[PDB]
Amino acid sequence: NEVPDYHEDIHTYLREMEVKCKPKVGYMKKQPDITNSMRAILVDWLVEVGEEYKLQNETLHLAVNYIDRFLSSMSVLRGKLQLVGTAAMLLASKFEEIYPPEVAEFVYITDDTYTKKQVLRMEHLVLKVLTFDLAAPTVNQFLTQYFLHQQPANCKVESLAMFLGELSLIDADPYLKYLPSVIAGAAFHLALYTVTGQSWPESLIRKTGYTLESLKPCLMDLHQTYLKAPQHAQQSIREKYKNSKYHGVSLLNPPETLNL
Amino acid sequence: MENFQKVEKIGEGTYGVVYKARNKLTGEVVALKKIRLDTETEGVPSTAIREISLLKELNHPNIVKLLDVIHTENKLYLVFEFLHQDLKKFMDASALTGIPLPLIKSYLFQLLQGLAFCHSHRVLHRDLKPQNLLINTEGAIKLADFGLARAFGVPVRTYTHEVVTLWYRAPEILLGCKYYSTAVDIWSLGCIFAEMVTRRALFPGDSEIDQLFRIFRTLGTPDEVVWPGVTSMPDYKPSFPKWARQDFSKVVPPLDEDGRSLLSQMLHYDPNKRISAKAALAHPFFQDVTKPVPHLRL
Ligand SMILES: Nc1ncnc2c1ncn2[C@@H]1O[C@H](COP(=O)(O)OP(=O)(O)OP(=O)(O)O)[C@@H](O)[C@H]1O
Repeated sequence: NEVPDYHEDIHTYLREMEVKCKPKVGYMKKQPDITNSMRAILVDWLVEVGEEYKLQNETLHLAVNYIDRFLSSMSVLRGKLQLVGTAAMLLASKFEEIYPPEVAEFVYITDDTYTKKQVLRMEHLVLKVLTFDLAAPTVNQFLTQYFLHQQPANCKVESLAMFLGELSLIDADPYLKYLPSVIAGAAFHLALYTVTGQSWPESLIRKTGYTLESLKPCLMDLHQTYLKAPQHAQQSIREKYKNSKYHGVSLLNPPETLNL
Repeated sequence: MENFQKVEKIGEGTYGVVYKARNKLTGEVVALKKIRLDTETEGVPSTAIREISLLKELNHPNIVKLLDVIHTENKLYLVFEFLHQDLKKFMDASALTGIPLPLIKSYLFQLLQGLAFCHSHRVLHRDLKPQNLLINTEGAIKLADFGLARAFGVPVRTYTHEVVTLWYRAPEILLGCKYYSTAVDIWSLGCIFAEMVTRRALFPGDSEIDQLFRIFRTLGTPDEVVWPGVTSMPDYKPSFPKWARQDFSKVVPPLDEDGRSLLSQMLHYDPNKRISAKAALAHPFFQDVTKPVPHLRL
């Protein structure tokens, strides 16, 4: 980790993998039973699940990526949408967690709507469909890369950027059309601006090649999501980010203008 | 699995066994790692999940190749390129005659290349020990055993069930650090370099306190001037004996002034200050590296 020698290299490699892990932006139009809203309810529930099991934020992001990729190429009936969500969470825990929760927990959290074997087989199916390509780049990962450019570090800014980035997971609605490095660039500038009133650093511009102009389109969207947040049908994330652990940033008032 | 002819068991594992095998259609020689599969209470093991997904992004001459994964019912096989032996047995084999200095420099050089490759693709090996390094009659050495590997695009946390064998364990881990870093991997390598050079393990501790003590007796007890932060670490004790750093000239007698320099930098206490594989490759120690072939007693 902490030896500057590879920061660039790692960033560059992540920018490449991100393009290749990409799921179909428009897969939901082509999906029979399930809908963007069904998805929102699923991701929101996964947030709870994470909370309930004390899993990392990275386990959540990964799991979501596995879901949107699995869904860009397998028709799933709304009543199996949760089996897919659960296997994705189990897989992301196995990859990311120090030691994951037992399948038992996963079958349990479903109020037993599914069996252990259904959970395992779906696990085999997801692995096949994703072709063991589980080490995907995430918003979290890009945020981490960016936080290293803070003059100086601010843990309140971080919490906020983590909040906005996490909110993007709920809405395929507008989100599926942006690269993780982008939603991350926007979450970072919004959070930073809201908290310290400062903007997307010139060092991040040179590092990523993104200009505030570039992030504008995503910026406008993230912002409207932030504003509309208390009204959103899904609340798990807002409730989670109003804890001391996150400097209660979800209660932090969003600017009414990006003064962009 | 029907296109494989099992030749001979070449190993065991906590979750598997390794056989040498031959592809009956292509004749390609391979290593098959089998995994039974808890198709009820576990599913694909976490070790397998991480080894597969990470190894598959790491194609490099100095990293053992994962050729295929034959996933099925309640059996998972990993298919790998095959190498003759590991550095542990080679090293034993060479006690007496010793491993020629130019071959040691070649081995170090190649391991650093595989490692730098891993590091810049955000993968920490975390289990670098002589038996996890494979060699061939041609003079190549490759990183192997990614069973403890972890992607670090987001900080890797230290866990007491996932850690190198003691002798190759970094001081920070021993002192209770929270996160792993590339540095831990460079430490293992420094230790291995000294072992090849001397024919004796560098710090062969009996326990964690014994391990730390052996490191201290050699490198000196770390202070705040040396490793700003030590005194505050979780398993640091003010009661620790205060020892002094010895002459590397006395630690690794056969190494020249250049080889000693690289070594002290790979053994640096401050993980933020320990040399990186990427940087070590620049070291003047390699300005004449060559690619000798080993005498394997296969
Ligand atoms: N590509 C390979 N070519 C030849 N032999 C190999 C290859 N990969 C592994 N082996 C052999 O399999 C042996 C033993 O099994 P295993 O891989 O489980 O390694 P190990 O270090 O013994 O680790 P552990 O038992 O902790 O899993 C290794 O020591 C090695 O010699």
